[PDB]
This record gives sequence, C-alpha cells and structure tokens, in this order.
Amino acid sequence: QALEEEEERLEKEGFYDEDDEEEEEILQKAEYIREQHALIRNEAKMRKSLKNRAIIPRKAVKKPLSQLEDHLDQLGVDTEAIGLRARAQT
Amino acid sequence: GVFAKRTMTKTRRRLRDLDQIERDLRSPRHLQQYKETKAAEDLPGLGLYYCIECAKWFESETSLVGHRKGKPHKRRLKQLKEGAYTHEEAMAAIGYRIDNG
Amino acid sequence: MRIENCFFCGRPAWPSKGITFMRNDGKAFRFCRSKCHKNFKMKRNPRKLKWTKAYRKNAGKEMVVDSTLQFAARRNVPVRYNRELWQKTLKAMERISEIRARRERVFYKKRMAGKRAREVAAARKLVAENEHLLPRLRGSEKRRLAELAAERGVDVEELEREELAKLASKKKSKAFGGEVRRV
Amino acid sequence: AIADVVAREYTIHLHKRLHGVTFKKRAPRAIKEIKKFAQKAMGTSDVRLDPQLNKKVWEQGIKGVPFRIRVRISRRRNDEEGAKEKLYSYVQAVNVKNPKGLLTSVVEEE
Amino acid sequence: ASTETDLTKKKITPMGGFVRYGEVNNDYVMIKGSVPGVKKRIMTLRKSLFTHTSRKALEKVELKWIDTSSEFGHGAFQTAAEKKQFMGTLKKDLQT
RNA sequence: CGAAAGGGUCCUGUAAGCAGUAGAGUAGCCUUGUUGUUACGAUCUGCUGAGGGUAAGCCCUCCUUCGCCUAGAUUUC
Ligand SMILES: [Zn+2]
Ligand SMILES: [Zn+2]
Repeated sequence: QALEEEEERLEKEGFYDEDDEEEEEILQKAEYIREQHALIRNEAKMRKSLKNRAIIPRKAVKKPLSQLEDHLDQLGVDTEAIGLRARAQT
Repeated sequence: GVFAKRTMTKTRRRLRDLDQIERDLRSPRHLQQYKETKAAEDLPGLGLYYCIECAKWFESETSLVGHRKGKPHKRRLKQLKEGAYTHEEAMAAIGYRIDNG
Repeated sequence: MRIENCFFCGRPAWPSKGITFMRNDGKAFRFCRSKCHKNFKMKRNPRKLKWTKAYRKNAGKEMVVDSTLQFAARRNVPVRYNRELWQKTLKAMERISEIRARRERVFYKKRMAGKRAREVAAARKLVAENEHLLPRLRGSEKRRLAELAAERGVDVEELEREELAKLASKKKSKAFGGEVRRV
Repeated sequence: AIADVVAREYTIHLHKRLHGVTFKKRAPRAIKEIKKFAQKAMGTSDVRLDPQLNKKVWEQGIKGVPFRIRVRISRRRNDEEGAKEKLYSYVQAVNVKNPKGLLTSVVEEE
Repeated sequence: ASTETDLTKKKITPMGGFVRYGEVNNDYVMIKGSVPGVKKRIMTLRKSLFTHTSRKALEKVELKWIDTSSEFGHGAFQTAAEKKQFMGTLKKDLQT
C-alpha cells in the first residue's frame, strides 16, 4: 500500500511524464557529410599500397578528359563555358 | 617474471586472497590462525620477516625493507586502499540484503 | 530450490550452473560460469571489469536507492506457511516487477538526458566545416534547368529545388574500376 | 521478365564461406567463392573480376579477407564472334560507407 | 515446462531454440537420461517387453523446475522477460 | 529453394571521435598568483553492457527485399 501511494504521488508529480525540424535537418546534413568522408577514406584505401610500393606521381599519368569533365560536373562547374576539349591533348 | 607461468592458475599454486589479507590486517587472530597452518622452521628467515599485505615471507629484514620499495608492494597497497571485493559488496551490487528480524 | 547469484558478475545462478569454490576459512564462492571462475582464479577485481554488476553499481549505472528494491531479502526468520499469504505475495511480486521496470526506464533516461544537445552541437560544427560536401546539382543539370526555365517561364530556383529533391530521393553508389574492352 | 543485360548490387558474406580455411589459401578461395556466387546469381559460367575487386579482396594480406563485401554484378552480352557463351558477368567492388545492412538492389540502367 | 512450484508460464524450448533443431511446438516426451540417437533423428519408442522388477518403474515423478535457458552458450535466463529485467534498458531501446 | 536483411540467442568487454575546474608534474604569458592563465601530459571519467562477431553442422520471419522453377542427359522385366 505504501508503494502504491508513492506511485500515485509520483504520477501526480509527473515523475513518469515523457517529453525540432531545424535540428533534424542539421543532423541529416551531418550524417550525409560523414557518409561522404567515409567514401573518401575508402577511395584513399583503394588507391594506397604504401607498405609495398610507392604511388606513381600524378604528373606521370595523363588524366582522361572524360573523367576530368565528369568530376568537374559533379563539383558543379560548367565545363562548356571554359572549353576543356581544346585544352585536351591528342 | 613469474616462475613457471604455465601452471600458475593451478589450485596447488594458489596464493592468499585480498579479502583474507584485509582480515589479517584488521584482526591479529585471523593472521595467527593462518600462521599456525604453517611450520616456522620451513619458512624463510624462520618466519621472522613477514609482509602481511603481500602475504609473503622474506629471508632477512633488509630483504623485506628492499621489497617495500618495489611496485608489487605498492600495487598491493593500492588494492587494499581501494578495498577488497567481498560477499557484502556482491550482495549490494544486485541490491540484495539479509533480513535477520 | 532457489536462484542464487554469481559472486563475480551477479547474474542469476540456476541449479547445475557454474561451480563453487570452497575456501579453507569457511567461505563459499558460487560462480555462474567458467568465465567468472577463471577471472576469479586470476584474481581480477570484479569492480574494475566493466561487464559486471559490481562495476555498474560502483559507477552508478544501476538503480541503487529505490523503494521497489526493499522487498527481496534473505529471510533468516521463517514464517509459518499460509496459502493466502503466498498468493498475495505472488501478486505483489508481479506488481513490484512492473513498477521497478518503469522506474528503471526513467533512471536510464535521466542518465542519457544530454545526448541530443551534444549531438546537435557536433552536427553544427561538422556542417560549418564541410559546407562544400553537401549535395549539389551538376553543371549540365544547371544548364538544362536554366534553359527549361527560360522556355517555360518558370523559376530556375524552383526547378533546382525539385531536382535536388529528386537527387536526394535517388541514392546511387559508385563502383570501383571498370571493364577493359577486348581487341 | 528479366532481360539478359542487367546489373544488381549484392552483399556477399565471405566469412561463412571462409570459415576454417587454411590461411595460405583463404584469399584465393575468396576469389573462387566470389566467382561461384556470381555464377549462381546470374546463371553465367563466364565471370570476370575487376582488378580493384581483387585488390579489395587482397587488401589485408592472404588471410585478412573482409567478412562482408558489397559488389555489383553486371550480366552483359558477349559480342565476340565464336564465343561459347552468349552472356558473361562482370563483378566490381562498390564504394559504400558500410557493407552491413544492405539489401540486394537493381542498379538503374541510366 | 511449468511445474507446481515454478509458476513461470513457459514452453519446453530453450531460449534461442534448440541448437540445430528449432522449436518444439507439438506434444513432447521427456525421458530421463540419454538415448541412442542424435538431434533430428527419428526415434522409435517401444513398450517394455516384460513386467518390470524395479521400484524405479513404480516411482511417480515430481518435477520442480525445467531448465529453459539457452544451450547456445552459458545461458543464465529462463525467459526473455527475465533477461530484460536483469539487463535493464539498453541504448537500442531508447533508439527505438 | 537460394542470396541478403531484420529480430532472437550466444561471445568478447565498453568502439572511433569529442569533451571535462579529473590528472603526477614541467614550461611560457601576464593580474605575479588568488582552480592565476595557457600549452603538453601515461592515465581517468562521460557520451557507451558500448562497438565488433554470430553458422560456416544456432533459432525465427507467406505478412523485410531480390532472384530461381514443371529442366537437360542416360537407362529400364
Ligand atoms: Zn609487501
Ligand atoms: Zn558470473
């Protein structure tokens, strides 16, 4: 009986009472950023084998124009206004 | 380094427990019973040089004093300061108690 | 019969479970499993091993002071058997278990109160440092949206928002490498 | 109902296929299990693995194969003249945040 | 799997199921000791060919408790509710 | 039926990262000491019975997804 009296007293005092879209948006954006960081780290892990061999320098490999155009497109750069086709060697 | 580390956990290689050492420090009667379960002529230094905290006999007073500066003795002191684990602490961990009327 | 509790970890010790160590001072040590038994024989302190009820009580992660915990005890003074007393005792145990569960959930929420504010602060810091990694439209997509807006007399910003919504809906992963065409 | 040319992304649980395997054979066995998985999934006996997929399998040495790996299998047409099989599968490694918790999904053709 | 002195309402199947068998959802026979088969194996039960000569055949069995903890490890809980009551609230419980 | 996934059950033992008037002390800047302050610093505490694994001879899932199907070949009083 004492336990039940304490229980109803706590229920009157709100001991068991249980309780923002901007916060939800900023949390979703942070989760997206963490996913992008994980993808970048996975790309680095795929590219690097520095225990056994050194990475070929970037200046010794000719980058493909299609890949450069695609990457600048995903970065949001208008490539037709700058004309990468004339810049590409043959 | 531990002598013969492979068989260190055997019951025939068991050492005195920390709560027993705590009771030895609190009560000289408990320590007296434990020392009665041994033979004095087979002990290092005829049993005259004893560290209660480490529950260990030593060959000489200088050996005991030199042992006190080492880290095993200081680890035993830190463990005794923290307090040995007992059945009372085990009961309090689950919130169980003894009703004696 | 009765349910004991493990000396080392505090788990329920049902019959035929674990092992008992009989010490020569006259003290018995019941262990629920060989894990607890071997940690005891290695002289590990349960108060420092984080998976034990001893550690959790010492760290204050268990509900310790509470009225519902005063009903179970080791009764050293027996009571004469009474059928009505035993039945109302069973009803009491059921009610006490429900109340204890509710109070334990409240206790845990009080422990985990501040997580939302900490996570929001971390999210704001991460976004402020990495605004450039947020999703964006392609340059060719901006071209086609601009010319469609010019043709339809609509808002290019509006077409940008619904295109960003479609890109957020459609999630596509990138595959490493690529096939080399045979000669 | 399903066309010959089709690509799907799968999670391969290599842990249960490499359980108890000799250490010097764990990664080649992983290569063979990936080929067997692709043959079972697409019906094609001719399976070709991407070199980046091989690097991903061999990333942690001969006995450090990941428990799970996300792959894309693309059933494509064998256009070469005098080919024994009309179809083949090409298997690539997929860049994902975490290979756990993903279902088999059809890759959009566009 | 309940007795007269154990009032827990529970079935015979251990927590997590019988290892490499599944769940017992039908009528079952509890036999003292061990029998020649393995798990999943068909077992033939037969009436004894002769009238018994021991008091053990005449004894009536009075069970107090049947173990239903997990046999996939050192199971310490007879029921999922008992496991949750001992465990307390987990992180995933508030996450859900 | 198969491959995933989810839930359960077990195993280990509290992830990465961030924070802290916790931290033996040391060195700078000034209010020259009044957590003076800032910096570093094994470790400790919190987020966190968390993280990781789980059938490969564990369990459940018409009602969580994707795929497969009435073959082919050989032989038979
Ligand atoms: Zn000492
Ligand atoms: Zn235990």
